[PDB]
Amino acid sequence: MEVIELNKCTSGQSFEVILKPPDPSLEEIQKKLEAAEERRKYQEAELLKHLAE
Amino acid sequence: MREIVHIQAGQCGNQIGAKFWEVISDEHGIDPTGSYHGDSDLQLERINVYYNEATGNKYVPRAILVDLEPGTMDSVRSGPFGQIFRPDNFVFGQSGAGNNWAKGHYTEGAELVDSVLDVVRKESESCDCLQGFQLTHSLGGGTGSGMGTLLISKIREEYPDRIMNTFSVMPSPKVSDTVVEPYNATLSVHQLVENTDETYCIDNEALYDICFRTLKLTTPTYGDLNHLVSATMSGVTTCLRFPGQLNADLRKLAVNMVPFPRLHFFMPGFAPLTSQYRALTVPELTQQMFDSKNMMAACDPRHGRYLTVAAIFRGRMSMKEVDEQMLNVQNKNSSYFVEWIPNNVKTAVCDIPPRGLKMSATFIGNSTAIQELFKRISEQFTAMFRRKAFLHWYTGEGMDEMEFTEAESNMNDLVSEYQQYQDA
Amino acid sequence: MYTFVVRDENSSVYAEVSRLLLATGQWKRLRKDNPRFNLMLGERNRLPFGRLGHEPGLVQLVNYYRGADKLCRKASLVKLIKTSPELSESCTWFPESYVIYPGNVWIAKSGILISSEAHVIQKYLEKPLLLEPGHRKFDIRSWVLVDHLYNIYLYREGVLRTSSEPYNSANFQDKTCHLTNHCIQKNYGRYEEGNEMFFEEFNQYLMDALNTTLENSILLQIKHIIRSCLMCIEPAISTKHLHYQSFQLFGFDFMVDEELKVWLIEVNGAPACAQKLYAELCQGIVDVAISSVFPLASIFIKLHHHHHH
Amino acid sequence: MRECISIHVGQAGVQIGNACWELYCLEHGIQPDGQMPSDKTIGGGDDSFNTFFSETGAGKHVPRAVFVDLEPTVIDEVRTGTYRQLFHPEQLITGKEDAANNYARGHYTIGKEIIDLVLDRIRKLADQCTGLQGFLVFHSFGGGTGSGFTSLLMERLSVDYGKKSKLEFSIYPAPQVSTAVVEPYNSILTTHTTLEHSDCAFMVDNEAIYDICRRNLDIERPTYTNLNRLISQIVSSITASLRFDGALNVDLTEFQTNLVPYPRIHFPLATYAPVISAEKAYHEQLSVAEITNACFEPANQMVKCDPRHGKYMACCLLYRGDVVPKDVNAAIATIKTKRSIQFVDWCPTGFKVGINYQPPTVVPGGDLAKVQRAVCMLSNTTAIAEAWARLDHKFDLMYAKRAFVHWYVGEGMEEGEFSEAREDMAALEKDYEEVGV
Ligand SMILES: Nc1nc2c(ncn2[C@@H]2O[C@H](COP(=O)(O)OP(=O)(O)OP(=O)(O)O)[C@@H](O)[C@H]2O)c(=O)[nH]1
Ligand SMILES: Nc1ncnc2c1ncn2[C@@H]1O[C@H](COP(=O)(O)OP(=O)(O)CP(=O)(O)O)[C@@H](O)[C@H]1O
Ligand SMILES: Nc1nc2c(ncn2[C@@H]2O[C@H](COP(=O)(O)OP(=O)(O)O)[C@@H](O)[C@H]2O)c(=O)[nH]1
Ligand SMILES: COc1cc([C@H]2C(C#N)=C(N)Oc3c2ccc(N)c3N)cc(Br)c1OC
Ligand SMILES: [Ca+2]
Ligand SMILES: [Mg+2]
Ligand SMILES: [Mg+2]
Repeated sequence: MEVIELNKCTSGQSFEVILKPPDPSLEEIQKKLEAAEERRKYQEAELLKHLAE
Repeated sequence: MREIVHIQAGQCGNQIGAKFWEVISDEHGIDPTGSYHGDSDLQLERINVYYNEATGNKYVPRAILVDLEPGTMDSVRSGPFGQIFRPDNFVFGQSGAGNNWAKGHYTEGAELVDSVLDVVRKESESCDCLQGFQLTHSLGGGTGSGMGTLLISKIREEYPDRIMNTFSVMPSPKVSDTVVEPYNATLSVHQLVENTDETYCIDNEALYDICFRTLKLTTPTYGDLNHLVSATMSGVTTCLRFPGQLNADLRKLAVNMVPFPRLHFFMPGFAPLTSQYRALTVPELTQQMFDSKNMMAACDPRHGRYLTVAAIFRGRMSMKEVDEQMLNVQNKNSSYFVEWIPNNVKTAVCDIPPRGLKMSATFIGNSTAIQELFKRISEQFTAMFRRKAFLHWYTGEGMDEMEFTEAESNMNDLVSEYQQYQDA
Repeated sequence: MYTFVVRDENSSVYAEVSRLLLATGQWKRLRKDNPRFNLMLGERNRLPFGRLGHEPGLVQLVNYYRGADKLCRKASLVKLIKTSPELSESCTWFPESYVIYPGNVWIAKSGILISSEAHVIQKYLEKPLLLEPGHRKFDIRSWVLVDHLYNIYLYREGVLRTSSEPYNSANFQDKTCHLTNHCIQKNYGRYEEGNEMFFEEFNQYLMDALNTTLENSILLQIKHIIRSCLMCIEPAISTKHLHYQSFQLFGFDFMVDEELKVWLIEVNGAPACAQKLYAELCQGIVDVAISSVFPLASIFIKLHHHHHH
Repeated sequence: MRECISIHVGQAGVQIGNACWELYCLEHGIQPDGQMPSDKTIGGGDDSFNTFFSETGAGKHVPRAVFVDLEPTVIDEVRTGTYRQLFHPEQLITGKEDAANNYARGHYTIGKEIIDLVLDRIRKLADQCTGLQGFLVFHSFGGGTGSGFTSLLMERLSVDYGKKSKLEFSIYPAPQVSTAVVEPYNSILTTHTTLEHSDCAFMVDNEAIYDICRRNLDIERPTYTNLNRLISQIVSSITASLRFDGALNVDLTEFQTNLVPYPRIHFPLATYAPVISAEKAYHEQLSVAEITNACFEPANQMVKCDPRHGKYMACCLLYRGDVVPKDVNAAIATIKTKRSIQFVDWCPTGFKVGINYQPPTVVPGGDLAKVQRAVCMLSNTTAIAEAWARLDHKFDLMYAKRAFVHWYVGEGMEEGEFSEAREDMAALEKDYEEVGV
């Protein structure tokens, strides 16, 4: 059990102890945010069309 | 998400609608002139939900009052709280609907609907954040049923993105105005399956039975039935009306209670059933609000399973004891909830009790057992419609048989859809 | 009313534990996938321990100890005994066993090869103990019940699973005299019923042919080996301070050699109770492991020995 | 030094935000008006605590914080509350209509119409940074805003700040303190959509915290206030290294290096001891041995799971108070023998230790007693996968019946995004099992 890389300062200390060794673009985001508003606006169109009937 | 617009349509609509404004006005400490005289600040923190603030520091219900005949609406003005309502918000015809859905929806009602919408629009315009509408009506007559559903259709066209909530009184031969009640109710349910987010099923059969059997009133009056209705309406609106830690609204009510868009018909419950001196214990409240005898819809919840449940305890009690009692039924009667909606029961507690009572509970159940209510109206419908009996009252207003077949079919469909999820 | 679920069909023992539980009037069985149970009687494989102990207002028990597989597979038992200080590589009561992956007589198993030529290779017991009249081999099976406080309960009734053929030196290939299972043996029932001698008669044979008792000659060693094994893995599998609780019935398998030394052959995680005894053992499970956690409205010897050193 | 921006999203995010910044101010000697008497450099500094607070000429110390809620009632209590003078109104962003517990409505609908504004207030904070490290993001899995709006921000932060580290403090939904029935749905969706965008995520199960408050603080019915004061202590332990002098976990990069070798498996288990009631009349103070041992008791974990049944990839011990290394090693020796601490073959069985000699600060009139020494353990153990399985099973019982799906589709979201999100989570459960057995 070996205590390595010990560092001390006035606020505390730190050390390591070893027991044993061994993203889409702006385009693509604004794209799919709009494809879902187009599905959302269609659904509201289909609703108004049905209420006209 | 703050302001609610309240619409009350027809005799039943305006009667239960009147009681509700008498009851909550008294809870929020508003007097028959619209002046605050309460004590608690809790009574005003969310007053905006149901009231507009006017000149002189007056509170005006966001209430619109509709009827095709002048009678019942002169009775509301005459009645105990009649002076609180904005007078421009009374809208009424002359000829009445005579228990005729077709007249409510298609002839007499058509002429009047536009001028109600204008009052609705006026209330919607001066709303900081409208959550949507609550309508009081019966399904059994002409105006509440036929014109109420016409209004719902037209409010949805103009406000597709606001929430539509109904207190819908189902008819019963035990409280019968006319033989054509199953007709007007079947046509009205078709409208409600398509165009409401939430419907409180106030079954006149249930109110009667509670008054006869479990309250020893030999001759129940509309006054007696309405006492139970106004208690339920006070209950199910408590969290919309008072802070806090739930801070509920009509959309969150809808998202949490409705797993399938068509299955939004709620079995309301109340404990203790009154017409006391001993306050109930939390276990008593709990056992009673889950009991058949306490439901405002004549359905056996043991014939069904609960999809979702909302319970609101009022008074002073340990939330610990409420929690323990609410988990006790869930863990000892798991068969009568669906295993496939985890954590489907939600409990809320408000410190302000209703007038008279020390502690009360209100139950709201989305139970598949509501099918029994629709099947019952279907059977009363089929027994007449198979001999085309009393149709001429509807054909004489321009309706076809076809539209009756369609409403029959859509209600049998709704019953199958409830059946589907009882065996799943 | 408490609640339970079943997720083990083939389980004869928890078939009976289920039956005894229902017929009490204070226990409703639910459907196999219903999450609001008090007791789970869970599947042999892939039991979902991660799901237990998270249901508010419910104390949850299950009839398996998670990680008790390490004592029940042959591959891991051997590795457990070789790599545990508390059961050393030079452990007196485990037959020398080795792991190579796919008198000098051995045996391999997980089809069973016994030769000098040719999973785990194991030192085979050339001179075992033989029941006269017969000159014939057997194996002793003890039922052990570990409860939620990690009390170790031995059931006072075990059983011998006897052969019916003279054991042979030069003849290895032959499998009815060397191997003393129950399935391979069904001279079936010539000497004793179903190849199943019990503790009263085996206590008597020993007294007459060998002058000793079962308690002294064999059962002291059994109680030591059961205790050694379950106290070894107690740190890994104990559900003390855990958010759900476990019990488990185990079946331990032993051999007796000529000089009356008791060896450990296998530990059985989902064991089959002998036909006659089911009644008594399954009532015990319920009394001790279940009613202790869920009280309603001794057939076990409890294993403990604190020697001070 | 290098600046860190804290983003609090939703009610959980914001109320936990308030507790953290309350504690940071007490720890650093900053008052509610934002004056720091002990600070001698006026109008500036490259001190450690400056990573979390900016400074004005008049000598105010201002959190590098953005608070976002789609509705105003909760951030309104920040605007009108004890620490109102601390924050600049531009940092406190509110809409009007909340996501009604709907991922889709927080991401797609009400999201798209407020993202561009939040990014802008975030950018004003980035522009006051000499060398921005990245972001600490506080949110629930369960709220529509916490789930849906958070996952949208993390996509737009990845695009606008490719170089910068993103850490999460995530509240995992618990039936015991729950808002909505659709929390499982919202939890899976926001995990799927945030996975590739987050470098290290600190999950707190509301169940674990609630019980720690029942068991160790003798609170019958814990409130979000009790939960948040305890969570803020764990969060402070984890961020101490960024705000104080030391050599362990000094920048956000080191959190990933030290705690996340395998990047998808980036949910470190936090364990914390001791939690002691302030009401408690008589209390015998626990030793270094006793508190280190407490780190391997599941009852003290931020998530209930069994580290004995899984493998470690990393272990960091962060001590606060009277602690010296020899006592830490003595404690580690004792516990190695007595416990089942299996690591993976391609990792060193090793503990990284950090000590800060200042004991925990407690909030005055709080529930937590002052202690001579405390520790927070950060173990990356596969045992946390137990929390994914529990959550995924709940998703499956509701999705099998398409229950409530129509609420999400009605906002422009597709059914397929559900199966997609769930397959990703099925893969993560497999990733944990290869590594873990
Ligand atoms: N620990 C803790 N959990 C909280 C707190 N507030 C909410 N939660 C949890 O967060 C989930 C609900 O999400 P919220 O943060 O309230 O929702 P929101 O992000 O404001 O989203 P919407 O209101 O749905 O628009 C549930 O699991 C709650 O238990 C809090 O202050 N502390
Ligand atoms: N080293 C050894 N020496 C002598 N006999 C041995 C032995 N190893 C195994 N056997 C014999 O073979 C049988 C071994 O069965 P084993 O325990 O391998 O599998 P199994 O499936 O029968 C478990 P169980 O019997 O508990 O259901 C025993 O009856 C035993 O007599
Ligand atoms: N509960 C209750 N039911 C009513 C009341 N008034 C009428 N009803 C019922 O409502 C139906 C008749 O509808 P009504 O409202 O009078 O018709 P409309 O005025 O033409 O809309 C029947 O089922 C009646 O029993 C009432 O005040 N309370
Ligand atoms: C308990 O009373 C009400 C509950 C709800 C509704 C809701 C709100 N607001 C919350 N957030 O969640 C649920 C809700 C309903 C059922 C369940 N199962 C849950 N989880 C709305 C209202 Br209004 C309530 O009072 C009537
Ligand atoms: Ca400075
Ligand atoms: Mg009438
Ligand atoms: Mg919110």
